[PDB]
Amino acid sequence: EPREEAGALGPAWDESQLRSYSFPTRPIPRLSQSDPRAEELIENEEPVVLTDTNLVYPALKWDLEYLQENIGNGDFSVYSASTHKFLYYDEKKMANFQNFKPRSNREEMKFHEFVEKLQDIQQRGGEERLYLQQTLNDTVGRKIVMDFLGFNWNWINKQQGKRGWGQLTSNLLLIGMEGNVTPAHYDEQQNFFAQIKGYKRCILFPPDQFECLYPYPVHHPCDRQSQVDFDNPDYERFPNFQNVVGYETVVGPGDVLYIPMYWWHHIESLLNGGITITVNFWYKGAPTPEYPLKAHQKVAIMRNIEKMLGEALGNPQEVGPLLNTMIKGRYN
Amino acid sequence: EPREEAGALGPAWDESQLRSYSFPTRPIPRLSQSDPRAEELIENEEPVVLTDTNLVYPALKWDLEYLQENIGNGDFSVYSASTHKFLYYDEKKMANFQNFKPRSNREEMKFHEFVEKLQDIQQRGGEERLYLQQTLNDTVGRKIVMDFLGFNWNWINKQQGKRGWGQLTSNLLLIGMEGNVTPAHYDEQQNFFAQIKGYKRCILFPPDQFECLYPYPVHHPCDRQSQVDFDNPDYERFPNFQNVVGYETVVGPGDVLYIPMYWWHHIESLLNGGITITVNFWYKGAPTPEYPLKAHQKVAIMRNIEKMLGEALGNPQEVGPLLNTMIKGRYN
Ligand SMILES: O=C(O)CCC(=O)C(=O)O
Ligand SMILES: O=C(O)CCC(=O)C(=O)O
Ligand SMILES: [Fe+2]
Ligand SMILES: [Fe+2]
Repeated sequence: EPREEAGALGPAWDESQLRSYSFPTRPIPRLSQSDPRAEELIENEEPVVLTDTNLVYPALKWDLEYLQENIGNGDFSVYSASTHKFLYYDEKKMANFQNFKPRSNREEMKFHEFVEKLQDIQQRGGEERLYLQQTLNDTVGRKIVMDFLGFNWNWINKQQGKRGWGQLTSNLLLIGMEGNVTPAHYDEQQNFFAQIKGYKRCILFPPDQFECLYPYPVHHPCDRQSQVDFDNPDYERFPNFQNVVGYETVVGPGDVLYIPMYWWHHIESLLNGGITITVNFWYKGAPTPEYPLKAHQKVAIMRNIEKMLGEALGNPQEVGPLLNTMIKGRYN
Repeated sequence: EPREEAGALGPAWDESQLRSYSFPTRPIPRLSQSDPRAEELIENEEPVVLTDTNLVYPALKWDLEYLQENIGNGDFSVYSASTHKFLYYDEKKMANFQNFKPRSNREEMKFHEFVEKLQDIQQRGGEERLYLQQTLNDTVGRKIVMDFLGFNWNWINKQQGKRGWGQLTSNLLLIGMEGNVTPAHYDEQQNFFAQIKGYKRCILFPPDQFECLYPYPVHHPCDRQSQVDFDNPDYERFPNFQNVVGYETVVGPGDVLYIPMYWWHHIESLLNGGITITVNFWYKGAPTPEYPLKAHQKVAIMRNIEKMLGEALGNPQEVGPLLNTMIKGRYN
């Protein structure tokens, strides 16, 4: 049930802003950072929303105006799409699937250019949608650097330490239009997801739901993304999608979602909620050291078998046929 | 068409002695050892019957009486079976498939004991069948050693040399009753198959017919044997068996069949042809050094993936499910 905003400013959102899907979900716990339960959750690689880390306290004031004035003159990656769905794809892998035709394009531009584009679409009542997604780097301005420095490094570093995680690989800045969706996928890094402006509905599925989510082949540009269209699931190709069960939540300014490595996540900017801003924190996972193996370990194994076959056969497209030959009449 | 025996002793066999199966076959070439064509065949790992190598010239006189008198007092492995089919199984792997119940048993005995058993069955009109299969070793007697030494090492060593093969790992002595069958399987060694007494129908299928022959899982005791019952093929489980095509031949005393590594072979002692004697020569293949990959290389790859998964998951029985999870909805 939607939380009330302090000061009797009313419900932060309502049901009508949520997209409707075919599967049930349970709530992800929202807890204080001081609550031992949060600590058990993270320890065990289960999601949790922290409500009070102050992780990006200084970024709460960010909006387009402030960012345009201060984020520098560096290039920003902007995806454009004709649907609300921004399926991620890896350009490096595009050669090996000539028949893949992306639904969204990436364009490099200056922050002011992005803002202007956002302005033009609004005014022209256009249907185009944009999603800025760009790693924060040295080109940003002084004030931003001040802000960034003002993040609660104290708290997150301890987190990195307690969990034996690896280094911070990056912080992605995501600014998106209301209604935008990042379709379900998994990332090979641990992620603290810091919501700053707007609200994002986050739907997660644990690693052991691999059978239900049908990730594209490792060598395909959509490696790590599910093949199922959540808007119109095709149960013939993907029958187990009828057994999927999610953990969901809505994060707002100030909240931090722990999205544990290998957990599937689907992320949507609320309908009619205005733009959203988020900053994630991606850490390399801890080192691979016991049976029984954990789901994510099995996932690792499967990935590796695909990669090995790819290399050994000399053509990733040969991977499927070999696997089929391997199991039909033998293991299926 | 059956060859005529020298001296107008008539046809060495006839069609009625051949078991009938569902698939077509073509003849394997019979050539003289001096014929360059044989040499191209072996070079290219394709079967050929050599008619004049004199490889086991001294063994041609062997029969049960001579062997009993001279083969020593060592133990001999004897398989017993209630069907004409002697499916091979690897006792080391029996633990991991508690539900496998072998159709034939192995019994260790003295050659004279084997002979006696053969005598008792005959006299008692029994239906039991035996197949002696035992590697030739030091315990054999003087005369046998003389014979063995009299093999055409000159010729076979050159063969080993020309093909860069590895060492002779062994020579199996196979003595079997008329009608006995070794069901189709593949061996990971190069094999010169030297027929000595009786006739054996040999049906071979090249490595690229893997999809048609459905080998048991690598960790199963029947690893390397086809799962299809050639006598009553189950096309629902094994639909591609309807596309299988063999190379066949009948070897007799003096002939040598080159059964190249990874080639499937099915071997049968002619109905009503009396006992058979054969000696094989197994060499480790040459070393693994280019695309496109050869069929047998793909077979190697598949074997290895199965072995790796086995070890990595800690339970071979977990191998199938993982593979199924890997491909369904993804590669199939
Ligand atoms: O917020 C989004 O739209 C995507 C974020 C995401 O997928 C991630 O941080 O892994
Ligand atoms: O002759 C037989 O029955 C079996 C021989 C065989 O399978 C082999 O030498 O690989
Ligand atoms: Fe992600
Ligand atoms: Fe064999």
